[PDB]
Amino acid sequence: SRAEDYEVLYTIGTGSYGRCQKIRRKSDGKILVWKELDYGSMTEAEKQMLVSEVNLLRELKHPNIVRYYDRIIDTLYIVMEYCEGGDLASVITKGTKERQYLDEEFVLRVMTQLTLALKECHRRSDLKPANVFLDGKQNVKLGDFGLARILGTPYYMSPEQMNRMSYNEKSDIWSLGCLLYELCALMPPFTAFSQKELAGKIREGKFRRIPYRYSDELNEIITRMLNLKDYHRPSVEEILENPLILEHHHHHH
Ligand SMILES: CNC(=O)c1c(C)[nH]c(/C=C2\C(=O)Nc3ccc(Cl)cc32)c1C
Repeated sequence: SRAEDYEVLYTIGTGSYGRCQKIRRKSDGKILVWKELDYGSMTEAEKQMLVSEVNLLRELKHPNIVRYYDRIIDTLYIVMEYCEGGDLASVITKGTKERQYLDEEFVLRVMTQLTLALKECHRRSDLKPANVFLDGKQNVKLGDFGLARILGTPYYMSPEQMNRMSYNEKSDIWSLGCLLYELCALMPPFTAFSQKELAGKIREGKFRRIPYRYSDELNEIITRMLNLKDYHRPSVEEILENPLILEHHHHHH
């Protein structure tokens, strides 16, 4: 409701949208974040979209989706859950930098927890590592797609989107496979110097196996999600039935 109820601790990041800050709530010392957005420069036509988007973010309370808390108008402040471990893109960047592949156990947590985020998203009815967040307790959280909207280049561009087919939930499984693959290989499954060259790679359907430190079973599941035919990809339910996925891979709060 009011910005005087929150103590600004520090700036986490910045962008063309505005600023991301870590904040402590005066109520009960709750550590959260806000996105600081200047609307003063925008037209009403863009303001009609933005207001419709802030309220749409109020809908999903889920352990594996970043949680909305509050909105303030002063500048617009969108008050979100704090994710101590930051985003997945930085984890990948750090892996590359330190020459260190991620533990299979971490990859299984991401797979389990994002698949559950997707199960929920699909019930309501762009999975990039930059839009996936980690708390301090091994939990994985999907960023609100509506939040990311208001805030070969694509790589995760499913054959359906490409072949001008309408979107389906199996397209999200494809994007999940690309993310989990990149998490294992520290590179996306398909890469090229042009977008039409990227399209050629994706449609051919071929990629390197994930590093040999990952089990045959993990490799099998990622590979399955990267099938060209949407009907050969596993459903959310089929993914979670996988023997690899255990209680300890789920959220714990
Ligand atoms: C290097 N990045 C960080 O350390 C980092 C940290 C500690 N938190 C974040 C990001 C978020 C964070 O902590 N809460 C969030 C809620 C929504 C969105 Cl879109 C992002 C965040 C980031 C990117």
